[PDB]
Amino acid sequence: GPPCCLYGSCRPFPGCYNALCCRK
Repeated sequence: GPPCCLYGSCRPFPGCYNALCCRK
C-alpha cells in the first residue's frame, strides 16, 4: 500500500491510524 508515515510524519490513509508510527 501507500505509506502511513512518510518521513516520520502523520500522512492520512486507510489503515494508517492502525499502523505503528501514526497510531492515532
